[PDB]
Amino acid sequence: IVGGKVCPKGECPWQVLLLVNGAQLCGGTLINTIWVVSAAHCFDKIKNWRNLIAVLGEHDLSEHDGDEQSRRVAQVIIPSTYVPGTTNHDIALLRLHQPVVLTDHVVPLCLPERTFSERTLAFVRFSLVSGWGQLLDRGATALELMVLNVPRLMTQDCLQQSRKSPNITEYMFCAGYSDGSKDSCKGDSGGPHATHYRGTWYLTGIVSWGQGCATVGHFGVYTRVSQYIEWLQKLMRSEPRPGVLLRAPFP
Amino acid sequence: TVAAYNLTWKSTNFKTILEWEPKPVNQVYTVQISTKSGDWKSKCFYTTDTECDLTDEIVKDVKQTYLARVFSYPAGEPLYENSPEFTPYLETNLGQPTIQSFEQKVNVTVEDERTLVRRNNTFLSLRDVFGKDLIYTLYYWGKKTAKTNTNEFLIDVYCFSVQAVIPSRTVNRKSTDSPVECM
Amino acid sequence: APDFCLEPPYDGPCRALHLRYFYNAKAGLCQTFYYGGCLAKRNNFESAEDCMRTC
Amino acid sequence: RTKLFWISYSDGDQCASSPCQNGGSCKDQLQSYICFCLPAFEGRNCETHKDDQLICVNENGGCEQYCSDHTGTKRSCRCHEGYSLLADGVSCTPTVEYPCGKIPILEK
Ligand SMILES: *[C@@H]1O[C@H](CO)[C@@H](O)[C@H](O)[C@H]1O
Ligand SMILES: *[C@@H]1O[C@@H](C)[C@@H](O)[C@@H](O)[C@@H]1O
Ligand SMILES: [Ca+2]
Ligand SMILES: [Ca+2]
Repeated sequence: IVGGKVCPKGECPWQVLLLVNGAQLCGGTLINTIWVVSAAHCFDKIKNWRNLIAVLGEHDLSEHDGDEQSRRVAQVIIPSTYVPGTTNHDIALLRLHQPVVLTDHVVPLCLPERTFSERTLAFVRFSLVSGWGQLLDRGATALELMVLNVPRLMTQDCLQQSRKSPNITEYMFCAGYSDGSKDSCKGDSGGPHATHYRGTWYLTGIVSWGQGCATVGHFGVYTRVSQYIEWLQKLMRSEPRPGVLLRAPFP
Repeated sequence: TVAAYNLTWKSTNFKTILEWEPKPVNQVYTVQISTKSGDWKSKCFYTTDTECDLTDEIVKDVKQTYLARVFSYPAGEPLYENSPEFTPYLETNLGQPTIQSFEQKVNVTVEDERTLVRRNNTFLSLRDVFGKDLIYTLYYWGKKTAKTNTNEFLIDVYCFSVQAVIPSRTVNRKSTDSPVECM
Repeated sequence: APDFCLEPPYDGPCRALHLRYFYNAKAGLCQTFYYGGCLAKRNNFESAEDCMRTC
Repeated sequence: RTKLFWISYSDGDQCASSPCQNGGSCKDQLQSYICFCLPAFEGRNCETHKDDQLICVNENGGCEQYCSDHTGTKRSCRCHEGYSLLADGVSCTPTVEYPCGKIPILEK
């Protein structure tokens, strides 16, 4: 995160930490006790899946306060539509080997209904993007979870405000600042873009990409989750199946 | 769907209507308005009209800068067009004034006409809203003039005329001429 | 080694931390960077060994 | 200026036609008028009933969470899992200690 703040311990309790052999990979969003949502490209050439761990209730990486819950990701699910090493359809659904225990420090974010998401949430101006990612473009990643509030853009305005990068598809949306002052960065992929509505928080976006971090004339680009609610729900009700890495049909 | 064009703000004494083109053919519209940092609010739901009253929204804060957008739909993000930015306080047009009365020097009185702005369910007058930003110009008849930051002129003796002015303005600085009065 | 080998590391637009290897011509040796995870260029390997193999 | 004056001088009363509907008050302007409406109406002519747009795209239909539009009938309100709709039929109240998108800390 570029230009945010430390998210006060327990105020971003749905925030997940994905590590591979103790090293920070990407973020995630707990949407229930055994499912986490992330980014499709976090899984690029991952070979040792026995080391891929999700941590819940985490805050300060430099210490272990005891609120942290860690689980092996039993399964990584992506859309059949995501092409390895690309940006389109950037999303993954992770099944925790064993469920986390809901506590003050570990709570899921609500996955909204698609029409709710599209009729109302997409019109709520600001949302929070968080992570333990880089503090600056070529800077160091944070020890304490950062949180940032960014304003959303309809794709036409985003395009217009952008200096003329991959294509911004219907599966994406832009959010942030074009003044090189605030954005998400390396280390925040998979992280939530969460929208506050009538007293409840909801998952609206996934940290995805940008033409650098907080680059003048550019906005952060997020996965448009509303496009996937149904795919995501069919999978959470589907009887569990074997592979470690699954590329499920989409739609 | 075709995209609306020629988006124009029509505003007098805070009564504010956004107008566009073209007249629709198997297409509807919806307006969205917002201040720089607030949420977008939908108005005139799937309308066949080529206008949208937004007074109720803009009187919420006459000082704030608004933007509305017109979405087009067959009768994935919509097809839309953005409006000029509008700051009610600074651009609403001043409505045609009125001489309340006059009396014999002569003392001329201009009515303190109401506006579309409400405070605890009641319309505010021009003075409530502009305070000291508001000044008036009298014209008497060769012709003469007088200005005040109040609603009265005390002249030397007839036909008079008045015009409201927000000299501090860059746009829509002066109201029209009220209907003339003669003794 | 092939030409690509002279090409600077390419992290791309993705915001994941993939520790990869690249060849530092200047150094005439392979070293690491964080690939974002999409749009990788050819001078980018999984390990020193195949990077060393390659450049 | 004098032309602006003259234009002004020779214009009539656009309010002659009594355009302000539903209790509204017309105020004449230069080749136009303004309609001052009663609180439950809006529009150029006060033609709009602020009361008649209880649909989902209008401020979520007044639902706290989910909204369902229905032909020939009133819109329905609904809630997420771990939540129950109230008697008011628009509000949701949690059914679990740890409902989704609630920050225990801020709450307590
Ligand atoms: C009454 O008069 C005005 C003057 O043009 C007209 O525009 C309205 O449509 C009518 O009701
Ligand atoms: C003019 O204005 C509206 C608001 C109503 O009060 C009418 O009765 C009045 O004449
Ligand atoms: Ca810790
Ligand atoms: Ca007139």
